[PDB]
This record gives sequence, structure tokens and C-alpha cells, in this order.
Amino acid sequence: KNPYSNQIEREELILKYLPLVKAIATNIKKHLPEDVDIRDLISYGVIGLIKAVDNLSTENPKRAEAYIKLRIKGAIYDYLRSLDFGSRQVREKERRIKEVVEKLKEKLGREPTDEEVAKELGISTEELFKTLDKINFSYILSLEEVFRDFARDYSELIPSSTEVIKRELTEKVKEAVSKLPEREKLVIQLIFYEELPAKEVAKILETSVSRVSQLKAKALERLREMLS
Amino acid sequence: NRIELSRLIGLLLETKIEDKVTLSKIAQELSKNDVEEKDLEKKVKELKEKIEKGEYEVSDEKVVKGLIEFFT
Repeated sequence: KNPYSNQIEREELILKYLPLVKAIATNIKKHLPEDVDIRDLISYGVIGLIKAVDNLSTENPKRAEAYIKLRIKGAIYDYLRSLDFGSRQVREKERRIKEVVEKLKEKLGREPTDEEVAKELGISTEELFKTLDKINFSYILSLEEVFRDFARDYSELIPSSTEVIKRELTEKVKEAVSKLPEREKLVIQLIFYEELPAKEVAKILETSVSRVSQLKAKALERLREMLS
Repeated sequence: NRIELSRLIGLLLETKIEDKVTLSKIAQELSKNDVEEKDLEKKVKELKEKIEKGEYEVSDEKVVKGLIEFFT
């Protein structure tokens, strides 16, 4: 293989999977504060796609591709993990918004429109939202590490035993997912299986964003706890 | 698109300051297709039309698909 021929095989690859980085990022964004630049995501995304193509050994287009994703995503999360998502300041904002929403459900005898919660918290609806998404993502990440343990822990017997086995976790979820309250499951499915943002979910349920938002965050917390 | 994207991917691989830039430029190029918009409601109004009209079921499967297909 002429160095130029190699140089091109690589290029044309990194290039063929660029779109994968794209969607992954575009998707992982549906769970993040609007202020997170997707560009930034895609950037780190690429990094990994390369690192992947690079440290890649021939495999089947199906098997290879699986590795790519698992590296793109990795790249990205690692970046996100670097931010203040786990901060205590966020775990607090959680509790506080819980109060506020409860305090108004009673005070008004109904589900507080986002803005009611906004005003009652003395912040923008915009602000409220970014904060909910941060909270949520904290769990999304907390929950990430769960699948990182159901692997990095067993994976030691992953090369010593080098995909259809993962269908263990695939079923290990149908477990706590059975333990997911008729409401919580309805949101999750609408968010994940449906590829949908909290804002859109609240529209498909004619409810509040803060409402759906609190549900998701509730759900994940469960799933995290059970699958953990 | 590929015309330029190619240029850059290469430009990037020939070598990070400028790279972070070259990279930053690739990132820029990958979003231009913001037009993904599609079914901006249709997919939702349809769902609701199938939410109240009992045409949407919460099978732990679908819920588990989503959860996995995302987390993995």
C-alpha cells in the first residue's frame, strides 16, 4: 500500500462517517442547555471518529461502524463530563424547583405553567429551561456511567471473550423499565425512543416543559438507581 | 460539501492551534444542514392524534430500545 493510498483510504473513511458524528451530536444536543454549541460537540465528535478510524483494525462494516459510534459518543460525553453538570449548585436548583412547582400546584390547584415557575423562582423561562436541561443531563451522564460499568467491568471478559452478549443489558433494562410508572415511561418513550426534546414532549402532552422536564429527570433517577 | 469537507479533513490530517481552527471549520461545515427541521409538528401532532386517539402504546421494549439505542 502506497503511503498516498493509505492516506486516502483513511481520509475517505473519516469522511464517510462525518455524518455519523453529526447526527450523534445533533441528537445528544436534544438533552442539553440550548447554550451548548453544537459545533463544539461535532468538533470533539470528529476527534473521536478519527481516533477511532485510526486505532481501528479491519472488521465488518457493521462491526466497525459500531466501534465508530462508541468512540464518537465517548469523545463527546467525555467533553460534556468536563463541565459543571454534576455541580452541587445544580443538585440544589433541582430541589428548589421541586419545591416551587409543588408549592404552586397547591397554591393554584393545577400544573404551573413554566412561566409561573419562572416568575416564582425569579428567573427567565429561558433560564428555567437551561437549568432543567442541565439537571436532566446530570442524570443522563450519571446514567451513562451505568452502561460504562456494565462493560468496563465485564469487558475484561470482552476480549478474553471477544456483541450479542450485550443483549444482556438489552434485557437488563426491560427490567426496571417494567418498574417505570405508567406516566414516567410515557415521557421516556416520547423523549428517547421517540427522539424528542422536552419542549416538544410538553406539546405532545399539552403540559408544561417544567412538567415533562421533571418527569424525565424523575425517570432517569429511577432507572439509574435500579440498573445500578 | 464533500468538495470542501474533503479539503478540510485532509488539511486537518496534514498535522493544536490551527488544527483546532481547521477543526472548528469542519464543525462549522457539519451544521450548515440545519434544515433537518422536517415534520416540525407533523410527527408530534400525529403522535398526539395517536395519544388521545389511543394509537400509541408504551411497550417497555420501545422504551428500552430508545434507552439503549441512545446510551449505546
